Amino acid sequence: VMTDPIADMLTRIRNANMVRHEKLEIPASKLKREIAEILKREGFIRDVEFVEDSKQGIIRVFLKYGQNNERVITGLKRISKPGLRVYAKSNEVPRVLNGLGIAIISTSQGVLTDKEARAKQAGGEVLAYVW
Amino acid sequence: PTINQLIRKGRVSKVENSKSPALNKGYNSFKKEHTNVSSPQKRGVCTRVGTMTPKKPNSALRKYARVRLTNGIEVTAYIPGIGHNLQEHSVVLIRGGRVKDLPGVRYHIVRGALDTAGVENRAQGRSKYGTKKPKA
RNA sequence: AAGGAACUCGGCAAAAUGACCCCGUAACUUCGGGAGAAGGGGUGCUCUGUUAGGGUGCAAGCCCGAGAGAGCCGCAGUGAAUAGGCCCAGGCGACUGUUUAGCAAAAACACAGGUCUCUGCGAAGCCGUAAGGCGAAGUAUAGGGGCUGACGCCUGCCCGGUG
RNA sequence: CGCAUUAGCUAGUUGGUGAGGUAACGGCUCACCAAGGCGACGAUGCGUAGCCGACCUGAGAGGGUGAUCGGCCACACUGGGACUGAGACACGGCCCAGACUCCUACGGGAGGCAGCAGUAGGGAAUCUUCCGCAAUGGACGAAAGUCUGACGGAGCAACGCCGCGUGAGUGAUGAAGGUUUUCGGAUCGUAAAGCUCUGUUGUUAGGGAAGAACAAGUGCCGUUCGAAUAGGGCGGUACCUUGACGGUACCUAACCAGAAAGCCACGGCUAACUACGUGCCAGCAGCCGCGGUAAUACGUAGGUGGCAAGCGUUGUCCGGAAUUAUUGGGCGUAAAGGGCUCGCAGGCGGUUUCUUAAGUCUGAUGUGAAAGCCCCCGGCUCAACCGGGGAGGGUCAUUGGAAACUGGGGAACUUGAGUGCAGAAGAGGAGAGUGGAAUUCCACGUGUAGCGGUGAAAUGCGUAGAGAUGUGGAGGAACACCAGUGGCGAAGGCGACUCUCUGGUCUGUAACUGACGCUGAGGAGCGAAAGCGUGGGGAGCGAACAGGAUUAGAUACCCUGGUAGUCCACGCCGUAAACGAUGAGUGCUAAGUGUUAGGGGGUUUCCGCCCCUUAGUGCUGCAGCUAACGCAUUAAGCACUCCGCCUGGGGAGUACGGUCGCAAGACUGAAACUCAAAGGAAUUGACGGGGGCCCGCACAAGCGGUGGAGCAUGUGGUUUAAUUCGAAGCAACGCG
RNA sequence: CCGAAGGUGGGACAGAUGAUUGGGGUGAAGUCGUAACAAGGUAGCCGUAUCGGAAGGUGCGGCUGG
Repeated sequence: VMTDPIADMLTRIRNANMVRHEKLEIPASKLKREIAEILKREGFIRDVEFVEDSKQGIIRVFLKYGQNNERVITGLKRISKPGLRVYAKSNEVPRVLNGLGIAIISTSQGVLTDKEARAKQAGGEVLAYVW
Repeated sequence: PTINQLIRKGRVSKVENSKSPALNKGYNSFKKEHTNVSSPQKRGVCTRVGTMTPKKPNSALRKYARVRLTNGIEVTAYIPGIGHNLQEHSVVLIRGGRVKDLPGVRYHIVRGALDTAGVENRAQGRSKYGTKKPKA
């Protein structure tokens, strides 16, 4: 079943925000590794680590509550659901909360972020809003 | 619902019914059929001019003329102003206006029309009720 | 001739259809029917052909003869004969049957069905005084008697009187 | 593009060979064969409709429109045909048939305004029977020219848009007069008049453009032809010509504020208020709703407000409306989870890697005409408008790059799924057999006068011996205690016991497979109870029905009887408040706590305690959700997939149609009409023939009365000339 | 030969209209009851059968929305 694992990792991060958990184990496909690597390098996460194993692998996420009680990640969303896929041209790439959030957009040269795909001027799947 | 369910059944849009349907048709004489003309006003000949009453708490006697039209339909229209010319077999031009008080009546007799004379002794609301600018 | 049911108790009688092949066919329906519904078309002869196609024969030759084209005659081609008239609605009876030989063929009987009641088998009922039988070499899914009549939906109230 | 309440539609239809025919390919037409073709991705049928560039609305997505202008189409009184011609099956051509109008000497003829004007009719409703070919096209001509209702103009209509107007500066006697007033005034208000002044427009009178370039005719020059400087073609000049609009736009001078403002509203939404008349009447209204003698809501006046040669009403679009929700809604209780399953099609698809390039992105090329929207400039006195220049708009075609994702193809993996092994539990199902209470009935003994039943009784049963009691027998149906928010099943549902056959689950894995999975319209099945058919069965109960009570009535509740049914076999129905009023799957997201079936551990061989983990089942609870109640790891949280369903209440789950059914009915399912609510959850009260507590001459316990009689007194009716008026259950009536 | 129209015929769809009829809605303080809302005076409702002037009653099963 499970029907798409990208939306499920985004809700797993969102529920870990609302509970204010500090760690997440996610069963770690390769696009999940690139999503959590992007969210690491954009400062939404403290750090992300990989556990390469036999079953399917584990990716562990360390959610960042930088100050007093401040969810750096406020909300996540999945745009292209498996049943309405979303594809944006390069002159239609969405900039979110106008600049203050971001959109994980997997174009033809790598799973890119918003600004990266805008400056590389290619478009593809539009697969997460991250606020 | 889901997108596949929206693809194979769609969103069915809500039905529109006109508030005044007897204007919303017409008639040609030799084709013997009942065309959709969507017209603002219709002249017809009075079949019965009486007066009758509303239903509940509001209680004051209304005006009530019944008119058969040029498309063929008899509707009870209303004669708005104070004191009216009309008889039976009177030529009447009808606009669409709902009279909430008297039930079953959903048109006005245009005052100032073909035979419905402008009302008597009126200076405020001149164009409604038909009367000319009198003199000064 | 013309008219055509104006006859009449009533289309009684008479007329009309009436064969073979093809097309097409309603309401209703118990799904079977209705139905040969209805309403139409073609039917001769001649040459293409002892044919296309079959039956028999080892072959010859004999039968059977769809379909087409061409054409020919007639007012008329199942040229005579004799071989449905049809449709719409209603009452009753479901129906096929039976019936007053010799006035009444029915809406009457009968019917499949339903129901009630009797009867333990030497049944009950029946014939006969009785023997003797029928029932029946049958045994309550059986056998008599009353009633109602396919099928569909149902069959209300009264046990006071008479049984 | 609307309907499935249109599901089956084709037969020259679907192919073949051959021929004909056509400008051409072709069942386009014909012969001969084959049984094809379209189909829930919606055939066919019915209804509607010219399509588009564009136009209106909207933040946009969209929704509606298809006027003008421009492209393609189809039509020419209706149907058919051909002719000629390059091109027609021809608007102002032909032949035929039909209807209509006309002429006729009765034999026969003519006609087609859906060309520009106009007429009649239909209608709420849309124009001149005008001037010109001057300009731009067309046709013909060698040309001049001719024809041109195309086109240029002109006329009518506020029909729309746009622009300028009806004056301006100064002005307090706040004049007269209106309206209002606590009569002090406030207001119409610097608004009139006073003074000063303009002339756009009004009018009179002069002057007068661009739109004109030309064509043709001359003369040159260059040049090609030529037998040649004839002569003609081609190009450049260099002249002479040409206006319907029209003495029109336009410019200039003269004169006078003189000619020029109305419509709607004023309770809220919604800017704008008073007065007089009316008195639930007249009337207003889009809604809330006004008006029943103090109406800012009706009618009028004053005033104010909005706009402005317009204004208001109507009719339709779109918005508002997140009110069809893709953007952008929902389903526990407001409308809404199919009763539940098995599953076809469809949709969706765990992981690693190679490859492909259909989707996706990107580049180049073509193209999406002109006008239009948009940008930038220009010209009309500005504006509308015109003009120039550009942009925009395609899931568009060809072509070239990318390879993350979706998909395709191959190889790998084990978590999801499933098989294997091992146990465990269960009212899981179906068939047969058996039991023990009790109930009824039957026979006999005991024995005597009641039993039964009720709020009270009565009907019933009973001296022909009942009820009670003892024994025996018949027969049917349900299975006390166990028994439990316990178990199993998809749901319905399943409780004695035993066997026969049989379904599923849970737990422990590691042996295997390696994505085999989820969901599922339509289909197929199960599906409580009642009901139906056939055959049995009948103990209790019990519709219907009867008697007795109650009662104003009592077709009821109560009582006494009692039919079908309840039961069984098979077949049909196919419905429930079929409920968790909560679709299925999966993952994530604090705890505490019982319990059901398992597993493992820390001492003990145990009993047993603790810890740990599953799957199911309860309660309380954090975050989160919600309108609230509440849900909360068994979600109503946070998500993804798929299905079903909702779009105010009624009419109405109705009617019609269809399918299914023996029937009863089921399923599908509107519309006219009608309302401004229907509804959920919660709050305050009031009430209850609901619970609790309490109190008072309220009840009881007493004592005396009133109601009866006589009179006094007050009140209703009635008599009246008047029997004055007021009070009218408690709370009027020896009351004022 | 094809062939428009016309003719005959049997069906299909659609609109009127039709004695009569059946349910529906709305209406001047009409008649009969009081079924529901409270334990609504027999808890109510759902499905189904049956009966009854009528709301309704009764049976069976289910539900709490006691």
